[PDB]
Amino acid sequence: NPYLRLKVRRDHIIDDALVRLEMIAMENPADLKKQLYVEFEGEQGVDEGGVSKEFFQLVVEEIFNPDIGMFTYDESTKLFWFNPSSFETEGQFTLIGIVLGLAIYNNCILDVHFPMVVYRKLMGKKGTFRDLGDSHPVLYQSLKDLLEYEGNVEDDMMITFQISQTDLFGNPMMYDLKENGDKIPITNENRKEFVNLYSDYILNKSVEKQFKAFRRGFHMVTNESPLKYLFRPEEIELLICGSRNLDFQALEETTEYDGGYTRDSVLIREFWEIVHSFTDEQKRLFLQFTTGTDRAPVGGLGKLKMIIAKNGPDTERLPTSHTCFNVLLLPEYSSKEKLKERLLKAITYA
Amino acid sequence: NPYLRLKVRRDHIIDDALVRLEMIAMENPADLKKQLYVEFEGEQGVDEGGVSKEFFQLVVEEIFNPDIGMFTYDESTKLFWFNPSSFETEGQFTLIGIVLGLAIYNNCILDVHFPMVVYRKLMGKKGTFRDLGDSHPVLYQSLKDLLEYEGNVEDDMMITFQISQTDLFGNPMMYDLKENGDKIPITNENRKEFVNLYSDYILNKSVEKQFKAFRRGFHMVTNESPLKYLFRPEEIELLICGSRNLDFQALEETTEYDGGYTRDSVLIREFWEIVHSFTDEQKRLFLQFTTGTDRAPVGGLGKLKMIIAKNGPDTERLPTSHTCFNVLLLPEYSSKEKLKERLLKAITYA
Amino acid sequence: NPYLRLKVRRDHIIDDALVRLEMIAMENPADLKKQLYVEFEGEQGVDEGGVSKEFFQLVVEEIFNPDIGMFTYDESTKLFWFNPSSFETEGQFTLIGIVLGLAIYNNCILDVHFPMVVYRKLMGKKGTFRDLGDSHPVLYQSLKDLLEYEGNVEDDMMITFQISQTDLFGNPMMYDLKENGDKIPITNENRKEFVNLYSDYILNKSVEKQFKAFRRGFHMVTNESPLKYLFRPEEIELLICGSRNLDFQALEETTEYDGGYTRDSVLIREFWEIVHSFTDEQKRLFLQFTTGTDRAPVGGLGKLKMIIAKNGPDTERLPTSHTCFNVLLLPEYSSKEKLKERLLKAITYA
Amino acid sequence: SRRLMKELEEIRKCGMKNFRNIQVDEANLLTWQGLIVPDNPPYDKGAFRIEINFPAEYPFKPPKITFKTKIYHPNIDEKGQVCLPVISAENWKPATKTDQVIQSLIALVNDPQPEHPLRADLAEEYSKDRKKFCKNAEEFTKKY
Repeated sequence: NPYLRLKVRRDHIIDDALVRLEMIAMENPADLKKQLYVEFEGEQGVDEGGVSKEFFQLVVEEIFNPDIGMFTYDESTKLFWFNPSSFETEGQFTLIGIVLGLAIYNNCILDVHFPMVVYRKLMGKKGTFRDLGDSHPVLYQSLKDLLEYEGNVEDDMMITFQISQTDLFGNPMMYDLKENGDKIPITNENRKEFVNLYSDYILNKSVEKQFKAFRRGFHMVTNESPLKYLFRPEEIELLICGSRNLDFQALEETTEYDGGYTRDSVLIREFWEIVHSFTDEQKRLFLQFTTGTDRAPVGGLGKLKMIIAKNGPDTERLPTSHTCFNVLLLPEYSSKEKLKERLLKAITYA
Repeated sequence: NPYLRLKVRRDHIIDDALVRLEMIAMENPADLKKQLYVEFEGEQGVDEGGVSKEFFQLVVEEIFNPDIGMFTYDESTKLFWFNPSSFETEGQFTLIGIVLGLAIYNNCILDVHFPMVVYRKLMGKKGTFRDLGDSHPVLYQSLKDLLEYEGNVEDDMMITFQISQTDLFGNPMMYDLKENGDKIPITNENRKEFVNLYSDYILNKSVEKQFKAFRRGFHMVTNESPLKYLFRPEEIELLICGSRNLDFQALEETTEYDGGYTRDSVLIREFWEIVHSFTDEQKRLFLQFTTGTDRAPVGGLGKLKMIIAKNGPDTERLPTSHTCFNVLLLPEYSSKEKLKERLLKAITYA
Repeated sequence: NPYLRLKVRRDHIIDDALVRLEMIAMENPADLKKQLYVEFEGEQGVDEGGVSKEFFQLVVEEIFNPDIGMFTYDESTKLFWFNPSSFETEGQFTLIGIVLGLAIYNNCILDVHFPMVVYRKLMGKKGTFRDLGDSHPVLYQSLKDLLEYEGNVEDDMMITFQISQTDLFGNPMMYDLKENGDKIPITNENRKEFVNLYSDYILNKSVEKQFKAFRRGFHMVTNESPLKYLFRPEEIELLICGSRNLDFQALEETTEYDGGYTRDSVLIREFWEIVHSFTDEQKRLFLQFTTGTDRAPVGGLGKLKMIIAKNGPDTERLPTSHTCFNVLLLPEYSSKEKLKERLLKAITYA
Repeated sequence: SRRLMKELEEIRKCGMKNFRNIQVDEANLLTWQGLIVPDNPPYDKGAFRIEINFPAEYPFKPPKITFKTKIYHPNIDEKGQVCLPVISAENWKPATKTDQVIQSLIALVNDPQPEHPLRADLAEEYSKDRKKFCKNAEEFTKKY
């Protein structure tokens, strides 16, 4: 039997997905290594990749929404990190896990933003003081200033080996990083130990249960041809997020049209002449707009199979898109100068 | 003892090649792994990689020639696929397989165009319905249309599990995808079953005889440090066909000259000034022309060690090349404007 | 345990390093693949990767310096090769090896130039005649000529299997490449053997002492997750020297400021507007100047976390840098024209 | 949590300038209540109650200030969110004790820094009129 085949229904994606995938694993998990074919219940069609792509976007979208509180978001860095407060969510964590793994096996890049520590932990390496730099910046600056302090630590900051982790309504709970943290005072001679223990709790201890489910899920699809055979974690991020390829030539070819445009067309030729002369940031804006991201799949932008479909005669409306099909909806504007002004305000707006 | 060392004679390359390589396998296969040194019988010289490169170009050219009948070409996509009809050709299929293997090991990229399924099957995967999208477009369009039919099959279509395979003179031979195909009609309920068998047959069962040989050969050299340790098949294509690197700076350095040009020269500097300002499509056409292909070997273009030699004084002739030596023969024209106009009509003509 | 940790003193870096890494190998050798934190004895601070880069640069600077006499440099190719005369230096070769390996695991690229044979030998392959091309250009031409000699060797040339190896004062020492070189003269029928033996010697025997030490070092880090799983040697050079990615956008983001410059600031915006419109050669010049090299780490320029710090009020001085921290000290010039003029003369001068 | 002991218990430490306070809730000392008594500008006699709030992960995280008693100030919003750099990250330091946080804001009151005004409105009315501001504020101070 080719394909995994996930038959789910929008508004119950996460749920039916877990139920389904769970079972498929129970019976020959190998199947979790075949091409993913998605079916929304009650929607005729054939999954040529886009349905599968849609699936990915939706699960990814729901899971990283604060609403379900599985991940906290950091305005400063635009990254997410695990929420230690996430209660009874083993299934959910295992799910994006399985999902991240499938994304790699289906050459489908996801729009996820994790600090590098996440990928290190997936490979089994524990998190560290330096890793906090990107996951908890403010907390890293403090700790670094702790180690860098010239004055008298014990009297100047008097903190102890005990720390605290609060939630939502300001109800701190106390945690002892060492036996009787309460007493043992932090000084210039033990400040390093303290930073190590505090870094450990936070990146490893505090999010164990949820990260472990996450890793278990990732691994249910990653065994055999592991992350091993890969030196650094950046290698895993690249498999999940794509490279920063900007061929565009080649992205031009493999491009198809619908609505009556085709290779030869004033609106089309003017368009390529506009796109090509773009400035990298813009080229990346266009990708981010048309496709759900500014990066490229394995094999370069050519693999994207973008589609430019005519969407009405000249108007004052901005072009649109269906990113899960890399479809660019382009009104047949009356001027190249107007094509570029409208296309721009579109990709720059959002 | 250095080099794989292979000797043959133009006019009989494939044959002489097969026999020797075959022997070499049976006696210490690991030798298929050394640096390939080619020698055409009766031609003094030292193979620095050029003779190796010519060897590759010639074997590849003769195998994909319709005359020999091993692969059919598709004008639409420009890709070759196995020909089910190829009779008594186990040897030859076993040879290119060995060749592709040798190419990876000597960092010499080949001019081969296969639909992705060929590489997936080389990694052990059965080909499936989605794969037909590149290997058999119209077939793929038909079966999609069947699966997507909203009306009622059986009553609207007259097809069964018995399908045809027609020879080059319109003589159809019946093939049953299932026990008594004749009888069992295609319905909306059994069409997915039908589509998967019509796909299995075609991508696997029907080219079985030629594919398994193709693979035995590739594996003879590949046997160890496998394609495993490689998630997708597109990694196999990259090793064989080259990446899309377009450094060119770097291609500049590492470039040597002959005929009295040298780094410092009006025509040379004029040349470089011309090439860099080229448009990616052009830059790729300059590669296609000088080197045998438009791609880059592992290490970037700089690893191509291009050579630019003087081919007479100013003239009306176009520049020429010896692709197996990545040698560019540049007439010392009298004008930068002439250099660019002649060079362009040269790389653009062919 | 995720941390490695090295404490050393400037002015004794190599020895203190060797002693410590050696001890760490003995006790659990896996620790040599972990996250490196360098500490110079008596210097407060934290290593965020820069102290680590400083350590790498300094070890690399002293080891390749002629004074210590471990590597000789070739003015013509800008490549270093092992020195057959380096006496009592096992320790030192072992250390660069280790470092080369440490570099890969902390994704810190180095400014090292080895002929491609060093990487082939690091992968278990003997150095051969084709390899002399890059490591010994002149010697290789001689050997080619000999092989290509159309006349009659022996009668036309006065050479045997006895070759010479001179010291820095013209004191030749004889070496027999085989039993009684003295006697057995070089004929047209035995020259190929002559050439292979003379290549083996030079590329392998000649440097066995110091290359042995070099490999032991590299392998202490490199063992179990081999260069195997890697076809060609250009792959190891990529891991050590970096790829040729020139993102720059991305280089902009992740850039940080000090001295009070911040994202928004007339001097900074003018600066990026200058950088982006640079010509790749310049873009590379800027990297070479700010960081120790013109290439990029796994992950692209973005992982460089470059910092631009205010270095005084407007002046006529040229900007400078602390490559080990990827710091660009930029005086707050009074004008874009001037920013560009001083930046250019700086990155172009050295 | 811990450190809030020595700093706070360090109140009997002479009478500082412009600040009466205590724990509005009385329980887990992570929310302080208080009054800043300005001395010169339009906010001349018409004190303001302030609520300090530092997270359990204090001192590694900076505290946040919120005005309880409404005020007509550029650098403050109606919602009461104060914006003093000394605590707003990218400045915060673990050793800076709350003696500096208050006081620093008192200075931000006694001298608005309309550089990056949390309300461009009163900013312009402040910089291009040190009158049509002091009056329309001291009159908002006197009432609220």
